[PDB]
Amino acid sequence: YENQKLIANQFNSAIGKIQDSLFSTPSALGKLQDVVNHNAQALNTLVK
Amino acid sequence: EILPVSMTKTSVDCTMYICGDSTECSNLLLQYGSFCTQLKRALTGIAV
Repeated sequence: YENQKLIANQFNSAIGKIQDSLFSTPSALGKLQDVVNHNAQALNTLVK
Repeated sequence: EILPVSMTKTSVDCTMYICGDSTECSNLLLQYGSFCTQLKRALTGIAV
């Protein structure tokens, strides 16, 4: 109750920074792409 | 309270193991597709 304004501003800045970090860095979602690539490699080997 | 954490990293050369520096053996193995590639990929994944 003493620092409501400051805490709200900090939370807003943090969420904005998270948005920007996700937008900029392209390797954040490495694990999902790794799973997709593993499945694709398995299928490619099977057909080849 | 003891807990295992890691395993010894190993890699195996498919061609040298299957064929002992024999040209005919390598030629015959050439018709079996990319099995050695899959084995090497699996071993590297285990190591990392």
